[PDB]
Amino acid sequence: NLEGDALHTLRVTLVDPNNVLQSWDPTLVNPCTWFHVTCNNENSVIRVDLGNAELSGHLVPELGVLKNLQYLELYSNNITGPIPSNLGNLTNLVSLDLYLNSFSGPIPESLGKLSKLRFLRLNNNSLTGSIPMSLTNITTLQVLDLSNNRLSGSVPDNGSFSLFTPISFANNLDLCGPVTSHPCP
Amino acid sequence: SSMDNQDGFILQQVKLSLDDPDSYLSSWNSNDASPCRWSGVSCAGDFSSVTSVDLSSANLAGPFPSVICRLSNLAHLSLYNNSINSTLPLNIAACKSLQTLDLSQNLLTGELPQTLADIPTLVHLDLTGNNFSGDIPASFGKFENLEVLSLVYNLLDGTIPPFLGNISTLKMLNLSYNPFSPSRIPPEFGNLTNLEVMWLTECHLVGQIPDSLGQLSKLVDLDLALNDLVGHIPPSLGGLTNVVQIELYNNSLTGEIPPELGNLKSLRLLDASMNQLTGKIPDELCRVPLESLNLYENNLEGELPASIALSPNLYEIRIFGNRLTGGLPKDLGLNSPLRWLDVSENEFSGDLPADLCAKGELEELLIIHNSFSGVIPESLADCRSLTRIRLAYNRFSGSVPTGFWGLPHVNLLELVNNSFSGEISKSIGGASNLSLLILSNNEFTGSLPEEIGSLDNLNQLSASGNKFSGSLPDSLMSLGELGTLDLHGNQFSGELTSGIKSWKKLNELNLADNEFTGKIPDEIGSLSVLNYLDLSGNMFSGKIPVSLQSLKLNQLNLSYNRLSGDLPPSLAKDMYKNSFIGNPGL
Amino acid sequence: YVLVPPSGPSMRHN
Ligand SMILES: *[C@@H]1O[C@H](CO)[C@@H](O[C@@H]2O[C@H](CO)[C@@H](O[C@@H]3O[C@H](CO[C@H]4O[C@H](CO)[C@@H](O)[C@H](O)[C@@H]4O)[C@@H](O)[C@H](O[C@H]4O[C@H](CO)[C@@H](O)[C@H](O)[C@@H]4O)[C@@H]3O)[C@H](O)[C@H]2NC(C)=O)[C@H](O)[C@H]1NC(C)=O
Ligand SMILES: *[C@@H]1O[C@H](CO)[C@@H](O[C@@H]2O[C@H](CO)[C@@H](O[C@@H]3O[C@H](CO[C@H]4O[C@H](CO)[C@@H](O)[C@H](O)[C@@H]4O)[C@@H](O)[C@H](O)[C@@H]3O)[C@H](O)[C@H]2NC(C)=O)[C@H](O)[C@H]1NC(C)=O
Ligand SMILES: *[C@@H]1O[C@H](CO[C@@H]2O[C@@H](C)[C@@H](O)[C@@H](O)[C@@H]2O)[C@@H](O[C@@H]2O[C@H](CO)[C@@H](O)[C@H](O)[C@H]2NC(C)=O)[C@H](O)[C@H]1NC(C)=O
Ligand SMILES: *[C@@H]1O[C@H](CO)[C@@H](O[C@@H]2O[C@H](CO)[C@@H](O)[C@H](O)[C@H]2NC(C)=O)[C@H](O)[C@H]1NC(C)=O
Ligand SMILES: *[C@@H]1O[C@H](CO)[C@@H](O[C@@H]2O[C@H](CO)[C@@H](O)[C@H](O)[C@H]2NC(C)=O)[C@H](O)[C@H]1NC(C)=O
Ligand SMILES: *[C@@H]1O[C@H](CO)[C@@H](O[C@@H]2O[C@H](CO)[C@@H](O)[C@H](O)[C@H]2NC(C)=O)[C@H](O)[C@H]1NC(C)=O
Ligand SMILES: *[C@@H]1O[C@H](CO)[C@@H](O[C@@H]2O[C@H](CO)[C@@H](O)[C@H](O)[C@H]2NC(C)=O)[C@H](O)[C@H]1NC(C)=O
Ligand SMILES: *[C@@H]1O[C@H](CO)[C@@H](O[C@H]2O[C@H](CO)[C@@H](O)[C@H](O)[C@H]2NC(C)=O)[C@H](O)[C@H]1NC(C)=O
Ligand SMILES: *[C@@H]1O[C@H](CO)[C@@H](O)[C@H](O)[C@H]1NC(C)=O
Ligand SMILES: *[C@@H]1O[C@H](CO)[C@@H](O)[C@H](O)[C@H]1NC(C)=O
Ligand SMILES: *[C@@H]1O[C@H](CO)[C@@H](O)[C@H](O)[C@H]1NC(C)=O
Ligand SMILES: *[C@@H]1O[C@H](CO)[C@@H](O)[C@H](O)[C@H]1NC(C)=O
Repeated sequence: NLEGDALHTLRVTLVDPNNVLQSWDPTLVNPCTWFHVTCNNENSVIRVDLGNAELSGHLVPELGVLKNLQYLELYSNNITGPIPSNLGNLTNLVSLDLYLNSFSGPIPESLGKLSKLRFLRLNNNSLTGSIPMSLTNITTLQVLDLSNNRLSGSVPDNGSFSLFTPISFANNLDLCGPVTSHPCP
Repeated sequence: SSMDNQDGFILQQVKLSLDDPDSYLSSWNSNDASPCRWSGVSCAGDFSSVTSVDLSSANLAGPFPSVICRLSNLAHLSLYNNSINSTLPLNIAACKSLQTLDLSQNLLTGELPQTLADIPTLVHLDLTGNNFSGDIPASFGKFENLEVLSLVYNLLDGTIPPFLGNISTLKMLNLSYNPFSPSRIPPEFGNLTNLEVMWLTECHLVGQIPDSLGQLSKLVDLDLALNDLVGHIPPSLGGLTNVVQIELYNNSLTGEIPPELGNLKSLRLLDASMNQLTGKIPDELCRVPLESLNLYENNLEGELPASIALSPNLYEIRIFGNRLTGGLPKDLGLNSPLRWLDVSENEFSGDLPADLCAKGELEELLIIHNSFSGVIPESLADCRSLTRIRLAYNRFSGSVPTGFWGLPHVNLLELVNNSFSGEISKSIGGASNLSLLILSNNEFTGSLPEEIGSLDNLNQLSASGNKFSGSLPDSLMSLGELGTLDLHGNQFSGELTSGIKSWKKLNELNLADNEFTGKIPDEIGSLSVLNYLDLSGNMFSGKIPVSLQSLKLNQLNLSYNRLSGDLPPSLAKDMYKNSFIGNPGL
Repeated sequence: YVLVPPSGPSMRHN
């Protein structure tokens, strides 16, 4: 199906030394019997679990095709390159865990469109630029870790960010704001 | 004098015109009088005249060496799988003695030279795996002796030409994998009386299949798959006397499967899957001794004719995604080396046939979303060929045969949503290749066998909605490749041990709605990839371990237990309000 | 080298 085609596209771009994606057979009608993929009762992907798999390479925009995806777990890998902007098309996403990777570039402003997101852990990456203000409009956000990145600029302190502590924004290149040690220009 | 030649000098000019990084042409010594013993060079007669040049997979880079046409007796040229680049030159016609030309798997680009039709001796033209673009030249209709035309995997962007039907000598028409402008199959292709192969896969074909194709009595392979063909499969195809393979899959074909297909004595492979075909699979077709019948993802209805079991050659039947009713043929697999059976997403009823793996070659049994009833045939306990078993979403009952648990090459065993009873046999230890075990929503009873832990490669154990009981076997904790453990809605009893530390790759632990007792072990924190934990609906007791805080959990439920003490600092937030409900002393 | 899918039956399965 389209969801399987999208996940197979990710497999082709990722480097898989331990053949964790061996079961990802595109000839299957759906990816629900694929290991590391969990589907709902209507056979739509709700979970991708690939944490600590020694994966390398880069993510794909086609991950955005997974409309019902709720948990994306790509943490503790060596994935490089940008966080795809199309991840903002994952309306039902509850967890985005890209932590302990070599991700670079900006945190996409598209991530603000994730209305049901509760967990955003982008920590221990090489991400750069400013924290998007759109993330404040996510009412459901309860866990945020942007720490150990090379991020800079004002840290939003309103909406969901109202309750966030300094541990979330620690060891960044040039973050400014009340949570931070240094105040803003 | 008359029959002296400079064939060696001409080949040296070819060597000079091409890059040879791997020194494939080292044997081509200018000093040798004759080129006949040089690598890839053959002289089939007197006069030391070069008749054949084969430089296949030589890593030769450069444009087509037009000087080679000065070899007067060259009948066979192959530059297959090289880096030959640029446009194919119009002066290729100077090679007037060429019978076979293979320039496949090269970097040739641009429009096809019309002068290819000006070589009268040409029988075989293969330009597969090139970058050729533009319309097929009108000259191609005028080929005098061409038997094979292959333009497969190019960038040809024109309409499929009716003039290609004018090559009376043609035995094989291979235009597959080209971005052709959407076009109908020319009815003039029916005029190709000697045609044995029509390969037009992914050629953007539109319109109806012409009845004229029925006149092709010598046709062996008809492949019109991966197109947008509309209308009925022509009853005229009964006229294809010598046809062995018919591929019509992934089109927009409608209407009934013609019974005239029964008249095709040599037919062995038919795939008309991923269409909108309606009506019943004809008995006359099923009477033919087919090797492969694929009619999946159609709107077919009615019973599968019992005649299909008569074929001694059947290894593949994929008819899933239809509204087929009734029972499978009683003798299915008895007389045939059945390898692949997929009847999933149908309205099939009754017992599974008893002899599906009689010939010992069955690898895939896929019958999900049917109303199949009764017990698993005892014969399947000896079917060691099986690799994928999906009996899910059926009305099956009774105990699973002992051997079926222990089949050596089975990767996935799925018995979900049946009324299967009895226990998992100790034979499960023999399932060396088992990765996914899914037994959820059955009536299974008893303790998990200790031999389940002998499955080092087990990745998923899901046995929810069963009447399983007893303490978890100690061996289950030894499973280091286990990512999913779902045992919710059972009668499991006893305590978790420090052995849970060995579940290093476990992502989901669901032990909810059981009768588990004891403290949650402190080793729960050692589980680095655990993101989903449900221990709800149990009698777990004592202080929630401090290590649980360290875990990055997307789902936590410790609700309706007997847990006591102050909530670990980190877990005492507003987000975990529904995670620890129903614990009085917490 | 382009791998050309051979003329034969489709391989989709459950
Ligand atoms: C124009 O288009 C046609 C249609 O696609 C092409 O034709 C066919 O060409 C393919 C490629 O060679 C043929 O495929 C093969 O069958 C051969 C003959 O077969 C039988 O005998 C073998 C051996 O005992 C049995 O296994 C088999 O079941 C048959 O009963 C085989 O010898 C070939 O084998 C090889 O490849 C496979 C897969 O890689 C290996 O596993 C094998 O070890 C072996 O090396 C092959 O399977 C097919 O038969 C042709 N069909 C017709 C109708 O003619 C033309 O080639 C194409 N031409 C151009 C120029 O494009
Ligand atoms: C099509 O023709 C090609 C010939 O040009 C065939 O390709 C080649 O295939 C052989 C055998 O599989 C390869 O050989 C191996 O070489 C490695 C060492 O290699 C590499 O180093 C060379 C240095 O020149 C470099 O060109 C390659 O890219 C590699 O980096 C050995 O360790 C192995 O034991 C073995 O000898 C060739 O290297 C390879 N060459 C190229 C250029 O691709 C191809 O198989 C043909 N295809 C078909 C379907 O027939
Ligand atoms: C056609 O190819 C020749 C030979 O080059 C090689 O094959 C090519 C397909 C490509 O893979 C090149 O990188 C290879 O080196 C081309 O010729 C030569 O041009 C280069 C500079 O670009 C020069 O340094 C070499 O000495 C040249 N060698 C020869 C034998 O001419 C040629 O330009 C290509 N033509 C076209 C139209 O693509
Ligand atoms: C959080 O604070 C920011 C900064 O004041 C708010 O900001 C902007 O929102 C307005 C109107 O909604 C936009 O026109 C501006 O373009 C935004 N400015 C910046 C600097 O991003 C934001 O709306 C607040 N969010 C919530 C939920 O209160
Ligand atoms: C394959 O063929 C296409 C179509 O002719 C080539 O496309 C173009 O490339 C040429 C050659 O440099 C350019 O001059 C044109 O402007 C391009 N036109 C179009 C319509 O894309 C393509 O480069 C060829 N590829 C290879 C590997 O040879
Ligand atoms: C159909 O095929 C015939 C036979 O190959 C083609 O024939 C000839 O036409 C040319 C050009 O007019 C003559 O010079 C030849 O002498 C003819 N040969 C024969 C044997 O008749 C004919 O051109 C093709 N027609 C089309 C429309 O492609
Ligand atoms: C698969 O099995 C489950 C369990 O028997 C079925 O689920 C239930 O649906 C009925 C209504 O039809 C409810 O009353 C039950 O309470 C449900 N139970 C559970 C445990 O979820 C399910 O419908 C079955 N079939 C399919 C196609 O999934
Ligand atoms: C996340 O990144 C931080 C910073 O790169 C890692 O940091 C630290 O731990 C090391 C232990 O080997 C120390 O040597 C560093 O000095 C220390 N630095 C800071 C700023 O804390 C941290 O280990 C990473 N997290 C994980 C889970 O690996
Ligand atoms: C076969 O060829 C004749 C003469 O060239 C032509 O009139 C006829 O239409 C062709 N057949 C079909 C089915 O078109
Ligand atoms: C079927 O054809 C469609 C295009 O119409 C394509 O998108 C799809 O991938 C094809 N699938 C198979 C199995 O051929
Ligand atoms: C295990 O099953 C897989 C998937 O079908 C198969 O490819 C592999 O060869 C099997 N290995 C063994 C040891 O049986
Ligand atoms: C925990 O389980 C109970 C019932 O078993 C349920 O009502 C509650 O919502 C669950 N809590 C969470 C956090 O999902």
